[PDB]
Amino acid sequence: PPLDLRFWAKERGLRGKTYPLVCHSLDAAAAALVLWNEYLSPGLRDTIASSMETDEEHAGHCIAFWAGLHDIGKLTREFQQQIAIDLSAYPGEELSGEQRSHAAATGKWLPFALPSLGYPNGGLVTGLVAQMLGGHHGTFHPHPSFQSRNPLAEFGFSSPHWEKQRHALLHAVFDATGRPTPPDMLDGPTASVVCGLVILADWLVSQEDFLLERLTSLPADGSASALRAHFETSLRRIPSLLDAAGLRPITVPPATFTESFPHLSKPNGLQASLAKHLPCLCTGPGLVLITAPMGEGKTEAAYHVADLLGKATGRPGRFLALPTMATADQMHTRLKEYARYRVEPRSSTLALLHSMAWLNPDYAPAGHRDPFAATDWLMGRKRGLLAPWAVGTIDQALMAVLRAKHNALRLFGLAGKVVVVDEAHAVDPYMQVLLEQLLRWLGTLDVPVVLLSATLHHSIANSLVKAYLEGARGRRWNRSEPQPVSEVSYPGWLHVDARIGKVTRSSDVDPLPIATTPRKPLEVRLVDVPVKEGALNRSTVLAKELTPLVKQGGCAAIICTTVAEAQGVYDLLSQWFATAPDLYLLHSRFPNRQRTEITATIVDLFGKEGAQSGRRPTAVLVATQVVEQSLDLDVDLMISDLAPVSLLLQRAGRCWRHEHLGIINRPQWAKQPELVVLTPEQNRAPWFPRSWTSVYPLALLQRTYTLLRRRNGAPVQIPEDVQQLVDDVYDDDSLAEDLEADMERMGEELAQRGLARNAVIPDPDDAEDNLNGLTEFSFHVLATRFGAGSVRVLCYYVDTAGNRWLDPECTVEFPEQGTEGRFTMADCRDLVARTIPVRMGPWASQLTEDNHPPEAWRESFYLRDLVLIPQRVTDVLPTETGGREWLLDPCKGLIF
DNA sequence: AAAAAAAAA
Ligand SMILES: Nc1ncnc2c1ncn2[C@@H]1O[C@H](COP(=O)(O)OP(=O)(O)O)[C@@H](O)[C@H]1O
Ligand SMILES: [Fe+3]
Ligand SMILES: [Fe+3]
Repeated sequence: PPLDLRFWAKERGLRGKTYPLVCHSLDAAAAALVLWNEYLSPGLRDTIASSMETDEEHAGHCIAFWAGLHDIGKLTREFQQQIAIDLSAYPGEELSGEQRSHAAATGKWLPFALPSLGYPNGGLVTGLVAQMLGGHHGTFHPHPSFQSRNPLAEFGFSSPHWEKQRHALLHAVFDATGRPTPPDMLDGPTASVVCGLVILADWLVSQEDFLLERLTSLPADGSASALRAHFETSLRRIPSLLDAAGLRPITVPPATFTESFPHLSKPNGLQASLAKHLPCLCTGPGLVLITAPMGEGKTEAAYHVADLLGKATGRPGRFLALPTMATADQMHTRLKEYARYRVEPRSSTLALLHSMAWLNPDYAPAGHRDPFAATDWLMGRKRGLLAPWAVGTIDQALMAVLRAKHNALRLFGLAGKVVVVDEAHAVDPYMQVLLEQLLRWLGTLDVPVVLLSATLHHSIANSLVKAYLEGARGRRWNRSEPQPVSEVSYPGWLHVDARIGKVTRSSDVDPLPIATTPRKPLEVRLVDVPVKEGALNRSTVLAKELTPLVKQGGCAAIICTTVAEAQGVYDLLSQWFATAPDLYLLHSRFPNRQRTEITATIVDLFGKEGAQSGRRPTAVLVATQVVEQSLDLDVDLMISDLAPVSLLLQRAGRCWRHEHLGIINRPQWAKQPELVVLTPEQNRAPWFPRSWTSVYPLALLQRTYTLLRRRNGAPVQIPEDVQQLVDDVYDDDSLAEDLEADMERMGEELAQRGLARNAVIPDPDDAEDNLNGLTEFSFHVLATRFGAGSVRVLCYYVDTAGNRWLDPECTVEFPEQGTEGRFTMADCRDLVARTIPVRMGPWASQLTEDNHPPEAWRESFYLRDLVLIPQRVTDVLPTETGGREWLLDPCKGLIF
């Protein structure tokens, strides 16, 4: 029966016109084909065509054929009747009131029409193709279950008339795609990644511009003549669409390490070691774990190893995962220069992928595009990982393995990339489970991985590589099977072949250790300090300790476990200084603009471009664990509250950071690089402040103390002594005298891994014949990090009236509306820059309408969710809101 | 009581 064009697919935005369901259907199939040929990484084409066991060309047309059937579920009454249309020729199929999504209908119709063109009736390939297509709106569904010998009728397709028109369309796209035969195999994971492509296809050809243009040249009628024509047209128009979006590949020439970094005279031990023994190893899918100190060129080493594996795997894409928005920003710059130098583009964007990317001027847009420039299309919402190259927060990749809508899109996203995750030592137990499940899915999808780290506990390292190997190899780990990683070297690198699972430790090919920057050992000195009312009266020990610095000069940092304590020290220091030397305070609770300003002048004093510029003073910094995030600091003395060793040794890396540059003059009192470790005095298991034991688990603080004491003042040889300690704090059980504290720590840790497992998509082998796990969830949006999270507040000022102001000075009004009534992005940036990150608590509950944003604001993404904290000013008082009193000190940051 | 991230077709 010749097909009827009265059935539609798109109505909206077309101004009283309709686009025919076939014209969409063909477009989507046209789109997938081009995507298959010009977007998909070559290696990935291979991976997919492998799974179906057929040539790429055949696999190409299959997928295209499948893309054509995506919106077939629209050819029902429930859907068609949404707008005016004449169905007088189509009696039957009267509304059931199920109100079933067209996508759901596609998955329900396909398993029973498909075999009419050779697919195995009740067969897995058919089962998967239908399920996968039925999920083209970011939600899979269960396989159709039925109790009769006429499932088609059982599922509501009961009319000869209607059933004839679905079949017409089944055959129209079959034909236009040149009748491809059914593949013999198809696995869950492959199918998911294909679903992503199919989704990119539909989206691409759904843009209002592209539609309007096809509305001009609609087909005259439903002939194979007319439909063959329509397809082949859209076919030509699609590679355009790729450019507008910036989805064109960024392929990059092979190169040795020095061809790739010509500005580098003397590559270091790590880079030489990697560049030398790696290419021979890198012969396809694998993972590589570099674990090395800071100031060793891990970055260029990464790009290099990435560059090898990329070529080995037919995968020119890149995702770099960073721990923070900031470091993702910085790296996004570096990787872009790297791109410019390295490639001979301008239709390929190097995306930046985190939640504050819009509010960055130099990324976002405000034909002749600048190379690697962002594109409107890629600027949201679930699209980022579709950028050919991208760097972002690690949180962006972890979303792929969380059970949420459209995760198949992001899985597709990554499947052609070479993924690189920096700072793995940074990932807590909850996150580490998401990472393991991602690794497992990247493993099975033939995507190579580079992991970079500073010291890593062997257990984590093992767990991560095991995860990647599990994914690579099809089956999970035996109880009997030996562990893949029993020891880690710092410095060290390690390679893992997917194909045979062989692991090559760096030491295996070279008995010498990898040369790092030589450096003096670190004096670590434990110091008792009197408790006063369950707190730390540091008043004295600061005297004793800071005195040389006040006389002869230098630079030193005090790191306190909480922000409260952080502020009190700066106060206590301040009084003292009434009676050069400078004083600074850093932590989370500062307005953005202010934090970005402090940090800039803090690194400029204590960092490196200060020392080279001789701007480095003759000075104290107080901070919390912001110091553990990347800050170019070099202090002479460091004093920290006891924290876990890994975090102490982390912290301590700021001691004499740049001694290896000749250009530095340590004051005479500074005999050796030193970290002073404050711990309270006691009176049979070590006690610590409640304040401390709520941020770090109690036992671990014990185990660190216990372990530090055991050394008797001994310095820490760096890096010979480090990894040892990191391993040991968790491994040597004799280090925990409090079995109740050590057991809770374990329970708390089990609790974090547990929530995670609840939160992540299936193992690939659990998903082999069934994709529904990927999107299934019951009883809100799943998190990539454990905890009650954080909210952004913004302080406003009330005079004796009270009128709303944005400064204590009450000259800049509180903008109730914004510069066309609505807010420009630049308005938002102004507002957001004022804001402060504040951890969720009980206070969140007890809010009022005067803590909620005005009504204009609600219409702005970045603004709707701000909480407002009033500040009472008279001719600025602490102000109750939530249940406590908030004062935003300008020198000390937010207080409560 | 740290720090950290986090509308589509
Ligand atoms: N031989 C080298 N290998 C790698 N980086 C080098 C080398 N010589 C100089 N550099 C530069 O010195 C800086 C060292 O920083 P890097 O070690 O990558 O990170 P961090 O300094 O944060 O540990 C980088 O800018 C790198 O570009
Ligand atoms: Fe649809
Ligand atoms: Fe569609």
